[PDB]
Amino acid sequence: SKGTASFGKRHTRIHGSCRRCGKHSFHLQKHECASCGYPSAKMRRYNWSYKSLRRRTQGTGSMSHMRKVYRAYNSGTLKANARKYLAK
Amino acid sequence: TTQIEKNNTIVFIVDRRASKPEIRKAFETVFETKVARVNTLITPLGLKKAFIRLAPDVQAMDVASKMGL
Amino acid sequence: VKYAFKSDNLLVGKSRRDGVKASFKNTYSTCRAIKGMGVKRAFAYLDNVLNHKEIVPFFKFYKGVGRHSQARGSGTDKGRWPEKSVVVVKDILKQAVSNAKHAHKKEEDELYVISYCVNRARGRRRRTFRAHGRISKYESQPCHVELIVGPKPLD
Amino acid sequence: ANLRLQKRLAADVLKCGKRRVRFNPAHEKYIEQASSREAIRSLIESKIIAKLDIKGSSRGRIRAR
Amino acid sequence: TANKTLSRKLRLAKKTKTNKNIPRWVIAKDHLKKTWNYKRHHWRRSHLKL
RNA sequence: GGACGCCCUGCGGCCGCUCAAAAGACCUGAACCCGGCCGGCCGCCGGCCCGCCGGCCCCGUCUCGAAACACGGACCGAGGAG
RNA sequence: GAGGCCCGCCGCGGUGCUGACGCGCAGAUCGCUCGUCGGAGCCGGGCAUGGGGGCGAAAGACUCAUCGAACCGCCUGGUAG
RNA sequence: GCAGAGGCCCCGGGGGCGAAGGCGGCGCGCAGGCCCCGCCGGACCGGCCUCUGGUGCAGAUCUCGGCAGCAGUAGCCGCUACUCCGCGCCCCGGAGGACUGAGGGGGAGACGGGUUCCGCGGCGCCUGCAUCUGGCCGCGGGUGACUCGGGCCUAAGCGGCGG
RNA sequence: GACCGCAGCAGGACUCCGGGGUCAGCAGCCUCUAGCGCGGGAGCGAACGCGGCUCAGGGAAGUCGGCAAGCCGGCUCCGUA
RNA sequence: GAAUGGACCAACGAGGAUCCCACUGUCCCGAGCCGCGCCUCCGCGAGCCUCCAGCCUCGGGAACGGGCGAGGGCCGGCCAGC
RNA sequence: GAGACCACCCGGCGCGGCGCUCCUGUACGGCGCAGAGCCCUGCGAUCGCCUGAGGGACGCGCCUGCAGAGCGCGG
Repeated sequence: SKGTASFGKRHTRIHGSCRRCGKHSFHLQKHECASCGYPSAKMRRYNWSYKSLRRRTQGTGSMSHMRKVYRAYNSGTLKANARKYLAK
Repeated sequence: TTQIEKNNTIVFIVDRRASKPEIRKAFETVFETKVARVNTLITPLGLKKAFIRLAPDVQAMDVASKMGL
Repeated sequence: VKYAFKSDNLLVGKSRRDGVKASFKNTYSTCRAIKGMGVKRAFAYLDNVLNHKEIVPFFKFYKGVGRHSQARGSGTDKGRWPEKSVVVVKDILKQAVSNAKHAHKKEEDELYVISYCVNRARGRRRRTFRAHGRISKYESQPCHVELIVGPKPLD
Repeated sequence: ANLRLQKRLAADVLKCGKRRVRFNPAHEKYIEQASSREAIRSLIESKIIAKLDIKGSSRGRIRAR
Repeated sequence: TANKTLSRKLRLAKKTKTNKNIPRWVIAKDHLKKTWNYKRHHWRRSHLKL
């Protein structure tokens, strides 16, 4: 009854999917994400686990805009920058 | 194919974002026909499917043949 | 590479089946019995074991096999009637006899079962659920039976 | 072979349970071919498929007591 | 479950849509040798959304 | 990535083929363990033609003292500590 | 036709056999035998209360097989005559 | 003895005319060890001087991998139950004999699962025996609402609010 | 019958609708409808074990202790410290 | 030893005791029976454990040994029980 | 007659009949001048007679029936 018999009464979802992190970490009663931190505007990151930090970070995704803008800085965005720095 | 023959109905996979008013208007312009009732479902694979019942005066088999159904 | 018998031009006929889903211990015993047996006598004997009219003497894996009357003159008091083994050992015997008769122009009477080699094979592994939330192995013990029929009367 | 679909369909057409559906032993082939409610219905007219009586309990002894 | 939400149903339908084996022609094109998707899930042994 | 012939109800066997080689679902292929054949009668050390005689407790370990009815150690391979 | 009344079904408990099991069907189950069965009753869903805190008809019980201080990561390869 | 570094190896050390390694067997050394020979193997390998170390295992309830005896052993003893014939399978069809016994081994929903649903084929996996069976595997499909529910209202509660 | 317990696990898991006979009964025991023969089968009929059954004469002498078993029981009418 | 409540028990109690009637294998003193396991076969098939091994008596010895000293037994392989 | 499996002791087995004997207690059916009564011309639990009947047998004797001794395996 403390063990297998009470495992039979499990038939609810306490954690749903998170809008920001897409993980089964969004508590549905407390309306907060265990990993994402959502609804907070700052993402929830703790230095005690670097493994969690590695799991969701810059570079674990497309990094689209940043990749293109880093490549552009290496090519011709610095010269365009000089024209607006010269300004009027 | 039976639905075209008996219920004057064409079954069409449509954009999920689309609504029954838009699908009636779209079918009516692209196929140049008249639609009476649209009933739709979102499939277990996530794709909306619309059962387009055509107007009684129109014959669905003629609309289907023109499309290639 | 898979055959263990290296006759020097003895005009033998051979067959082998690999990963045979039958017990290694039961098959070993059935093959051992047909050794030194004329091919025609062996086919009848395997058929008698299938009908439970003759016994396969178990000389190497006998812990749990029961003392039986049909094993009276076998040299052992223990034997059993392996059915899934007899079927397999006969099919390989049938292939071996065809191979010898077709290639070496041999005859069923001329042929005798000169050699055999049944070896252990990797077994399918399933899981038995034990008590107190434990899991244990339920693995098969397959064989690699090789049979060679030969013109020699095993002089 | 499996006449499972035929006995499910026939029970639906004869509005009885699969226990009360009774196929003709002679025609195992004719029924095997049927795969549609309509085909089963044609066989039901042919009396190669029939629903049994509800086999209800006798109430004659009860009436006498 | 029969009373699901479209947003739970659409994330579940992706899994049904992608529980597929590598197309045989893909194995031939890439000389893959390993032909098992390994991301395939069987409803009984699996716990999606867990 | 297995020619051809043969026998298969078939599974599959066989003969061989491609190759320098099967290297055949994979380089080399150990030890443990196992099966066929094939000798032998059984551990170590010493003598001798070699199965007889003579000697011979289970190691590591703490410990006054271990064969200990003290503890750890089924077996084997790799890794394993100034 | 009254009752935190009695017998008794389901239900909800869990007494005894110190029965079975004890490499289980089962990390607590099974069979009988039982306590109660209009009530301080039983049951579902939602919600509230959070770790030296909670909640407790009080047994240091219970808090997801964890409770005389939950669990996870870290400090931490803590220190050991 | 090991693994690397800087040198040397008298026409520029040894190697597909066979490297390392594996397996057996000699020799040499008090021994750590070394050498050679046959076989398997199929591209690398050293002797010596100087140099550097993540440098030698029988033990650690040692780690990880394999795996033995036990052992064809313990077991496959909840839910009364199967039988005959027909391709005859535990499949299906007919005939019997029964069981769950309306708080059902019945018909349906909530939740949780997420395709398990259906038809067709299949047995390689699984179906702790079998299988021609299947919730298994391959292929193709399947959920239609002005009236049902969500959505809407408020409940316990929770969030918002110049601050 | 697909949920949750490592599992196609004698465990749990919320409802709705509820036929006939015997019966006070929705109890027990049989049945219509509906469902359907569960990690298999054959023999044999040892010890012993588990689940039962009966036991002559005695009647708790057994045992820590009547543990276990058995007696008792429905209804009607007397009668009741 | 007197609301660290004292005395008092109607009604209650899966509470803890003593006796009586009734009853019965609780026993004297066990016996017979029925299913199912067991057992044998077909098909499937594990665990735990393990230095090595597996007959004793006595002696000495970590004072209680399978191995050691000295005697006495012993084909070898298995099964149902225990 | 012996048994967990084996082993043992036996071997033209066995089957299913017929007798004997034993068990149980008088079969189904027919008949009746039995039957409390009832109301209609029948019903009726039972009862008596046939009937120490019928049914059963694992025990004993017998065969009026099929049967029954390997061309198995060793040697």
